[PDB]
Amino acid sequence: SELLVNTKSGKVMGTRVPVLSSHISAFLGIPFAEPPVGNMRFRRPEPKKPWSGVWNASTYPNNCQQYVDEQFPGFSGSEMWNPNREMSEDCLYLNIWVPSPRPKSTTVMVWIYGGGFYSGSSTLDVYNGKYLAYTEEVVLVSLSYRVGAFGFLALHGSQEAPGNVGLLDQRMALQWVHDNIQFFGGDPKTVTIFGESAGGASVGMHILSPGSRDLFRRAILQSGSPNCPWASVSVAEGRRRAVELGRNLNCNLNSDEELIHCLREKKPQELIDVEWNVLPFDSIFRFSFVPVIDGEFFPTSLESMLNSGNFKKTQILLGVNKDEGSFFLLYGAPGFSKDSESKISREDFMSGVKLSVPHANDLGLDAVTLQYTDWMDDNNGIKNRDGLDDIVGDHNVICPLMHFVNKYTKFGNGTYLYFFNHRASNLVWPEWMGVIHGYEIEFVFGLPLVKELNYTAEEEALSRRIMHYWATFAKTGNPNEPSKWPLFTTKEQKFIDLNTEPMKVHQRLRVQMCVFWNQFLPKLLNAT
Amino acid sequence: SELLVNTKSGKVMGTRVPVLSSHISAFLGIPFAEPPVGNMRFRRPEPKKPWSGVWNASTYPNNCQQYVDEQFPGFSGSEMWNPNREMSEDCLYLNIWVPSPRPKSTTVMVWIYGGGFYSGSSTLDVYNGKYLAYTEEVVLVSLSYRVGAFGFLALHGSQEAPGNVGLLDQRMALQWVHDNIQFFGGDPKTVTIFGESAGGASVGMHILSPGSRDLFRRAILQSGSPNCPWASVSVAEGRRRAVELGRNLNCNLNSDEELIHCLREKKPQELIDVEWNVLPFDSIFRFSFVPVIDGEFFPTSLESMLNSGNFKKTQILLGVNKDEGSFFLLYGAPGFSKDSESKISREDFMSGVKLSVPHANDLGLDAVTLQYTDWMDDNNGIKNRDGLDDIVGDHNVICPLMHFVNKYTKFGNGTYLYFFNHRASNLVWPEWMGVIHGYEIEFVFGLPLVKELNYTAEEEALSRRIMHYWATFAKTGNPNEPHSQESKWPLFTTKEQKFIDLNTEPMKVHQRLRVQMCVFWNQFLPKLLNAT
Ligand SMILES: *[C@@H]1O[C@H](CO)[C@@H](O)[C@H](O)[C@H]1NC(C)=O
Ligand SMILES: *[C@@H]1O[C@H](CO)[C@@H](O)[C@H](O)[C@H]1NC(C)=O
Ligand SMILES: *[C@@H]1O[C@H](CO)[C@@H](O)[C@H](O)[C@H]1NC(C)=O
Ligand SMILES: *[C@@H]1O[C@H](CO)[C@@H](O)[C@H](O)[C@H]1NC(C)=O
Ligand SMILES: *[C@](C)(O)CCC[N+](C)(C)C
Ligand SMILES: *[C@](C)(O)CCC[N+](C)(C)C
Ligand SMILES: CC(=O)CCC[N+](C)(C)C
Ligand SMILES: CC(=O)CCC[N+](C)(C)C
Ligand SMILES: [Cl-]
Ligand SMILES: [Cl-]
Ligand SMILES: [Cl-]
Ligand SMILES: [Cl-]
Repeated sequence: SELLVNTKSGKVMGTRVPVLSSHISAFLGIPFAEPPVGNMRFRRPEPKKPWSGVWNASTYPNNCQQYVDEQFPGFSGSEMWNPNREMSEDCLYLNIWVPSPRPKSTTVMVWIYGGGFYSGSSTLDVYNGKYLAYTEEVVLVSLSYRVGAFGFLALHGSQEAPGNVGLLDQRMALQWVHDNIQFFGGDPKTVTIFGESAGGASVGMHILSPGSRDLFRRAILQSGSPNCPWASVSVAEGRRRAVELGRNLNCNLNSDEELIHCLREKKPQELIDVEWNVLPFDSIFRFSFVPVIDGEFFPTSLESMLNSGNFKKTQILLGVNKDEGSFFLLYGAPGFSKDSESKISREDFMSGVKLSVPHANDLGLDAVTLQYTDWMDDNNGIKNRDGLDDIVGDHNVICPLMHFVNKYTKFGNGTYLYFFNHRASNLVWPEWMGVIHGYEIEFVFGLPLVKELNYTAEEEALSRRIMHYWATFAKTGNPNEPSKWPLFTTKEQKFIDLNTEPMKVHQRLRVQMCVFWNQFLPKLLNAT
Repeated sequence: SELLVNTKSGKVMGTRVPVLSSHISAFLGIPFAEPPVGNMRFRRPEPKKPWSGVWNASTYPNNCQQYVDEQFPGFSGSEMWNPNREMSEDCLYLNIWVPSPRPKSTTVMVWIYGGGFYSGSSTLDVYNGKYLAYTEEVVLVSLSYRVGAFGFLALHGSQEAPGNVGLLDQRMALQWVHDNIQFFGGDPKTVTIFGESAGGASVGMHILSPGSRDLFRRAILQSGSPNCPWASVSVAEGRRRAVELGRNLNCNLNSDEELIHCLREKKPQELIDVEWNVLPFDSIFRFSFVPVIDGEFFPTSLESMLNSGNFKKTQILLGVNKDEGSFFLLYGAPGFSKDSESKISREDFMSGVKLSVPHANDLGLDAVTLQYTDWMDDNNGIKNRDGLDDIVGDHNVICPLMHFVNKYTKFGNGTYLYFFNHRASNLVWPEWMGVIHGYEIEFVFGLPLVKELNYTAEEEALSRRIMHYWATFAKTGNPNEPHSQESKWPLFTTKEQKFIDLNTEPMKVHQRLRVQMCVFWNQFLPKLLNAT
């Protein structure tokens, strides 16, 4: 049947789904690994053992155990990111949307959710893959992976909790696509992995990791890169946090086995409740359990790998949004509120930069401050707000990504950069937040194409050209079909704006600030 | 007889000089100290001892021994600053212009020339005081002082070459004005001291030094302040340079006595020839022999003195010109030329910053570079040229002056700040140099009032209001004339920090003169350089 597919691990029965007055095939909750429960917690994923009979792939799977945001109960702005189904450690599944009739050897796109490595689900409404698969006629896959301690507790040396298992889960899902996508009409030789935030950082890390390189063809990174300051920690820092987690839960800390056995006896919510207690400083845009530079998944430091060109050489398409920092300021910085313009006093501004650059010394903080303060009008609350907004976005997303784009381009086979700066007309967040981190996703997934969501006609057209840029890129390595999106080159360094107005080409995206963040500040903190 | 005056040191005979269809009395070349020659070299000045008969004061005196600029032979733009009289170690004299008929007890203004403490003359044509004294009816005095090694060689400890003697020469001329100016019609209780560049730093130094404070009423500083990076050195650096001068002349360096004795046997031109070799690094806007923080003329560090209010509290009027650094870039920075647009390559831009901030470590250099570089267009020759111009101007003159003004105002009794940004219609220097360091002086001294000089009608008016501002300030401590119709020059307050532009257009009030860059130079950079 069109809905009955035999994979290498067993049979799966999909379901016919409606989409824009038509239909496509959907296979939800297909297991790609053995449930990482009990003694398998913190351990590398194990391939899913074959099963007899037909697997019911008609409904979404459980979401992985994670911290749940309850800042604004009932508010769709924050809740659209929360797990929309039962949470469970048995959460390693993937979803597939296939156009009907089933194509032959068509392009495949694999989505990797973000969420700072401490959260995220493959089942969110905004990640619904039916519109993109249909409109662009590609086989769209969305995977899952352990987040939080469950996926990144790192005790280098141990094989029970080596760290990076969340990334290894992602790899096993890609390995599964490599071996079974052909049975759903997909071409395993033309797979594009794409993700946002932590998902973008993940895509980037797979580009770097030798063990992942052969599992995909091209990549798309949205508002995230492997070198982001929050995306990874050293084995030493990973160990300290892991040990501090045990301490918080009164664990025997005599050895790794004792520490691990203790942590494995605790219930999921017990770990999550103290998850944030292991951070070394008071800060924002910083997460407890993230990937570790182990010398295994990551041969050597990310920078040395980027300078030597030790990574997959292919085509990449990446970009950022206009206001990457607002979301995190709102949750952890004084003076910010969801129900006000949020004019930031000078005192709160100071507090904010400290929170934004926890690792910096006083001289470093003075540098950031001077770099972002207009001394002809320092008591302007709006400028202090926008300034803090830029500080968080530039340091955590934009500049780290530009550093990545410039390094990759020297060895890559084609780079396409974008600057998404369109403010959705039906946004539920306040205006001061601007073009928020993660809100280009709804456009990438074609949400504007559904009338009921009340988007403007201009936004629908915008979403359509964005999906076509992504799809066309996925299948050829060029977002343009034979206004052309120019190729980012080391010399001209061009990029385009992504909004409802006719395309505009620019050069050197926020080069001034990024010179500060990528060269001066690092040098300053190293010398002092 | 207007021209015949008897001072505490003897009689003097002035001369009647014409001025704008009228006339005034001029007393030129009056001695105020003993010739600091022979064994006097490097030593503190000594009061001129009484003389008999009438001293002929109808001609300008000699200029002090100094380096002479021969970069552009025949070029007026540079030569107008060179000595226009014979040089000699016997140069401690002063000139005086007195309105005619002789006033009874009027306002006095004393001019202190600049020149980096290594040059300068009281006799230059641009300092001719007849126009100002005549138009504003004030008694105008022009003093002189030893420059270069002769006036600032410092070997702390010794009493033969203690340092700051050039500053002491200035003080002695002030002591003379205090004791004798009343005989020329001026009020010794109402003396304003004003100077440009090094002259400006000097005025600021007298405001600070306890030994100078009671010798004047108010002060005007033009493009210069005591805290400028080039205006002084530590006793240690002073000794280093002093010893380095001897080494450059095969002098016996076994002791101060022998070192000094050796340097005193040398001809003037001999010291001058190697003057520049004693500098720490290759640089621009840096001079070999300047005032030293000795603990005597200067009780403690200039900064601690400014923070504690340890200085004369009165009214001050100061400011800067739009393009303070162009003059120095032209002379010592690669890529600059008098006969070209001077578009600076990135390579030369880098070299210039190294030159402009010679005391900075690699980190400090990157900081400066980043602060003045538009990374969206880094190869723009013009932006690179102007960027260097701003770097040199902000670091050496503007920001140090803003630091001074903000600290002084916390204790002062009245601050007036200006921003001179008028490019004279008859400038001989190239367009890229803009409003040059020192070119506000011609307006201050009324040169625009003489037709043959070809200044525009609007420049004459500008000169007249500037002279009136200076004089009125000298007389009352406020450049504004009460209940007058003209726009008012507002006071500079720690809170509003107001200042006016000084040009041919109607007055404009602004606030926080170059705060952005000055916060960088006065707060951030020092912290960075202090780190390690
Ligand atoms: C698969 O599961 C869905 C939801 O639980 C159920 O409606 C459906 O009948 C199941 N498949 C069959 C027909 O066995
Ligand atoms: C990609 O590689 C091919 C051959 O390997 C080369 O012909 C092409 O120019 C490259 N494209 C870019 C823009 O690097
Ligand atoms: C003073 O010097 C001037 C200039 O040389 C001269 O004209 C005048 O006669 C001199 N006075 C006397 C009598 O010495
Ligand atoms: C200057 O001092 C006098 C006398 O104490 C005082 O009345 C006046 O307000 C002061 N003016 C300023 C501007 O400080
Ligand atoms: C990124 C750090 O992974 C943050 C992603 C945040 N959401 C809210 C868009 C999921
Ligand atoms: C100041 C450093 O003393 C420079 C004065 C230079 N002139 C050319 C205006 C005399
Ligand atoms: C955007 C987020 O929900 C940040 C996480 C908030 N806590 C630190 C309070 C858990
Ligand atoms: C500011 C000056 O004109 C510098 C004097 C010239 N040398 C350094 C070459 C002697
Ligand atoms: Cl629908
Ligand atoms: Cl639920
Ligand atoms: Cl290239
Ligand atoms: Cl300042």
